[PDB]
Amino acid sequence: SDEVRKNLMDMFRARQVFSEHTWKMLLSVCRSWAAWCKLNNRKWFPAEPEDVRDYLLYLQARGLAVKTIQQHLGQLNMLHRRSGLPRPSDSNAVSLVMRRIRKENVDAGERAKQALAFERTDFDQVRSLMENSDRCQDIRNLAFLGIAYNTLLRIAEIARIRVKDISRTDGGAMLIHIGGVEKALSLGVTKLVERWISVSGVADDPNNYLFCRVRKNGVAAPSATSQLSTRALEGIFEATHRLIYGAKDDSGQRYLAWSGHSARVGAARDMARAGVSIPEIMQAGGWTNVNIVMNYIRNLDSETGAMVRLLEDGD
Amino acid sequence: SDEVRKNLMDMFRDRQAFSEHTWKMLLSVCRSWAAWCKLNNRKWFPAEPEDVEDYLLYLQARGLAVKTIQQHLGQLNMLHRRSGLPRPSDSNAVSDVMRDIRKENVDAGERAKQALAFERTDFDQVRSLMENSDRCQDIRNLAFLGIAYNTLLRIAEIARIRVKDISRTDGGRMLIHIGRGVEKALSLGVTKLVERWISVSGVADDPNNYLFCRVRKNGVAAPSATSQLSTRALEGIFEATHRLIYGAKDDSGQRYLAWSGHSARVGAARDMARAGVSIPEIMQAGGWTNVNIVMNYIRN
DNA sequence: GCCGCATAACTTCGTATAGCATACATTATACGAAGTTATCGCCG
DNA sequence: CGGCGATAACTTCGTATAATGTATGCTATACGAAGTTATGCGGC
Repeated sequence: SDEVRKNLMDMFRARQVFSEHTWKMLLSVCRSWAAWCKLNNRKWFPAEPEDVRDYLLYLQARGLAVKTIQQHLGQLNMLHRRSGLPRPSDSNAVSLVMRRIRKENVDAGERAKQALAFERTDFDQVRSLMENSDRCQDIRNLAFLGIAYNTLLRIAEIARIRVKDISRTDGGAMLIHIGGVEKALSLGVTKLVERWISVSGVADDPNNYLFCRVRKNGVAAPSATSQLSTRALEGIFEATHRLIYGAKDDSGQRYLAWSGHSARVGAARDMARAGVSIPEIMQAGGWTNVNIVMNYIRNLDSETGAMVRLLEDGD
Repeated sequence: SDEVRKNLMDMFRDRQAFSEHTWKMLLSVCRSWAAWCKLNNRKWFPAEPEDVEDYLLYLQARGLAVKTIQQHLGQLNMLHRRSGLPRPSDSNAVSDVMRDIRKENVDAGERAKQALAFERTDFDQVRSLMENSDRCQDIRNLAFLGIAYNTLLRIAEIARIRVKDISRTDGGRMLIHIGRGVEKALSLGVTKLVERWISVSGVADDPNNYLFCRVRKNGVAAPSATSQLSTRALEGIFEATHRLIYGAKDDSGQRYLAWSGHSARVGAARDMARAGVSIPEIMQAGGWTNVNIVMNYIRN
């Protein structure tokens, strides 16, 4: 440990700093390698292409997702470059191994996984159910869900939202500007969020964040700083899935329940089935032209084939 | 030439997989390079970045398309790689020249050219013209075209099609499963057309056998249990019919002076775009991944 | 009115996995041409 | 009379140009889990 700690501090003395995810993951990798390499009683710091290859094949016996391994290799080349060692690990052995394990895993026919959608029908059902709720937590949560299903923001960005951002206007319509884009909230959900705001008294200071901690007492306490409890919001999605359905399946699989994506996905598919003009959608999404969108669209019934009819028809 | 044969067989040593197209084009690039390099009396096998520079300058003096010059560069990289030599031609000079000549070529403002469209209206016209025709080879060609405009594929895909592929159903509708795959449907009038072809020809009694097989100047057809690779001949059909609706080609020698294998697919695509409907599901049925090319079929 | 200590909400960590902009690597097309084939023409 | 001439109807080849694909350097995320706080629920 102290070896990697020291080496990473010596790198940090270059005063380059990664993303926190980046640096985290990097250190994790360094741990993993040094531990396996010591287990094989090989020098942990200086790599060897046959030792790296053996490691890689050990990982393949571990059954890891190829992408992971690839990521490992990337990390290693990164370390070389930024250490000033040969950025590429010796490509013949490395690339031949990569090609082998790539093709061998592709031959499994495995898929890049997709989060389950959250439907508009589910949203309407949970609205009908929770609208009866007197619990301010339930009011807040339904308001949050309505906001999400309108705006489809990044979860961290909806967590970022701060009362100085928010404005509302005729009909009770509400508008929120963020770095710089303003999005509009439709009248009924402006009234719902007003109910939340007024009942909680949360964030009377516009510095303060719209959603704030609520104790088991049922008491909100405002915060002048972000709670960042995105894991808690994910727990909300779990709870609501565990309300419309039971607990998660015992398979230990991912995507066994709704996730912060799932609403985004759902509304995207809803717009696709509505068939509204595509560039409109992409502009509203702030979105690069992306076949991801079409992988959404991919999962839809539209296969009418009318041209056979029109050929037979039209006469 | 035999020197080039020896040289390329030598480098072909350390054999590795290619498409036949890829190996053909590789060998053609090697021909061009070896001829040029011998003309320059330079070492044929080892590269030098100043030699690559001079070669590229010569290719620019020939005014070849920058895409093809780049492709040659690519091929050179390839041969280094697979022979075990350094992939990159020394990048800073190479890249700088690349960029500069790229800019200079884009400064020409040239267009991506597009094949001559074909319409339902054209189909109607040619059908009205040829429906009187007794020649079974004409019935063959027309049946072929009516399928193509129903299905709008690669020419290779339609070539593959085998009588075992084909079935027909209620209303006399006919369905064909193709690729790994998709089943497509044939509209009634062209069903009757293709049935006339099949019944008159007697072709492919075994469903192994292909729907279209050779004709003879005798006015005779010979069935084939094997793919005949008609496709170039099918292009000849497209050209012949173009030379029926019009005279000979212009002497400009340009591409897209007449209908091409694209022409039916692109045509029906624009037809649907003018119908203005079903964008994603029709793109699905044609199998395109979303691309600006689709837009420039649609754009007008 | 203090000790016990709970459920709950929340922080942090681990690791297995998913996004994506770009350069340049792999496959196909469009075309003019040479070369085939076997079948009929038909001399006198 | 049946040869070669000529053909239809076809195939293999060489040229130049595009369409198609992906992996690379950097980012963020899904789900379990231990651990944390805390104050309020329970007793006498």
